[PDB]
Amino acid sequence: IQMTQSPSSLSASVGDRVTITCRASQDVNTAVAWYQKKPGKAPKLLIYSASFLESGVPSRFSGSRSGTDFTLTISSLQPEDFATYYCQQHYTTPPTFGQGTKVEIKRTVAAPSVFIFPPSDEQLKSGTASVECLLNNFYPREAKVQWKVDNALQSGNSQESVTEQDSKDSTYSLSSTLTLSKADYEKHKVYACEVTHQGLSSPVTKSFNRGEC
Amino acid sequence: EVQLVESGGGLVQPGGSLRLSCAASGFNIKDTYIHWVREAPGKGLEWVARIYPTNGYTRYADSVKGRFTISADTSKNTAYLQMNSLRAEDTAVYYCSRWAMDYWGQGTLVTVSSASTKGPSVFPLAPSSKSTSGGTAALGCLVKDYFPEPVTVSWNSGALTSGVHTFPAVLQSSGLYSLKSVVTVPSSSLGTQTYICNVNHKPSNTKVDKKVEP
Repeated sequence: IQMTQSPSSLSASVGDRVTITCRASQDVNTAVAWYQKKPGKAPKLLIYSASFLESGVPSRFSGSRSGTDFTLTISSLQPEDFATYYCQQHYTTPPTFGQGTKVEIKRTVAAPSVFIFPPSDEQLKSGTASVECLLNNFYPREAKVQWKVDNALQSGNSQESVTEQDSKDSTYSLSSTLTLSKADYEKHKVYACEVTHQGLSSPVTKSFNRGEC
Repeated sequence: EVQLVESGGGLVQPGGSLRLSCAASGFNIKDTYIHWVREAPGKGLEWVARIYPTNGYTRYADSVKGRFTISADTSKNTAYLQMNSLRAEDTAVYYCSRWAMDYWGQGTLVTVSSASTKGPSVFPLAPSSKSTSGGTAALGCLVKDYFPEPVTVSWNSGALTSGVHTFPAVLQSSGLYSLKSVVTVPSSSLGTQTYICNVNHKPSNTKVDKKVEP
């Protein structure tokens, strides 16, 4: 018995009515629970037997059943409610979980501040070169980093990762590494990170000249 | 107050064995079902097994039947998950819970890999010489080539927290992790303040303090 949960993510504002749905592949009566999960934290039970509020859980949480479909509603979204939510059926063994719904906070557009860093002399001495680009405190999450080396567009040799929404200003930050052997790094002069984002009227480029203090 | 506390996780070779424990407080496990549930990278939550400690009856997920054994000792108010013939696919955070599942523990990390522990090298991301005067500068640390996760980073022994972003690690082609930690600070502080990133990689007992200089 599988649980098909939608949407996978949503953004909402404090005070909004939020709706998360879960479809069971078969009848599961009312044997459905909803859980809240925050990063690095244990899941927390919200709703049991489709519609019953777990003691201590705020009244703004409720659950409903219509046939094979289960709905979690948050009547008025509060600051502490931003998290991932999971449905679970326990009608039969094994109990199974939906893939989860990540609830994020909506805010205003914020342009990223962009920074570029050469590989340190230390790392170069060790024989490798990591070129770094940072996109700091932007919103929304969607952003594109384009690496250029002597104005040649790079593809295939970078890796990036992104923080979760900041606890104070609700932005994201992105970190990208362009990886090159020391030999290849020293074959080129100008290293550039070009950033495209909704908050920027046109793409921003930060660059350095290899070797320049 | 009900509590569940998992222990016993760590780094183990494929084909190996590891025993997890789940210590219960604030209730008696004789009165409930105890479960193990795991969370593998990008696989969501997956139920693993359950036991009724009163009669020792067990149930297992098909993917672990035979090679895992769940057990309990009511006199210790503790349940166990004996994991054998471990596979890479078993790498996960393992939680125990009780019967809906109204209480869960914090989880314990199990990593199944043939790769050895390796401590990170730490390199500075020095603030640009073209930093805008009177404005904002960025600097950071590159924590490179370690295994397994996790690593932690603080700045100035914890005294610097505002403007810090420590990013999710990335897995390199080598099979080793790389991560970045950055902080934005005022430009006017670059020649007068010391910035040190404090890196801890507990799996290899590595602590490194790296000064990041302009």
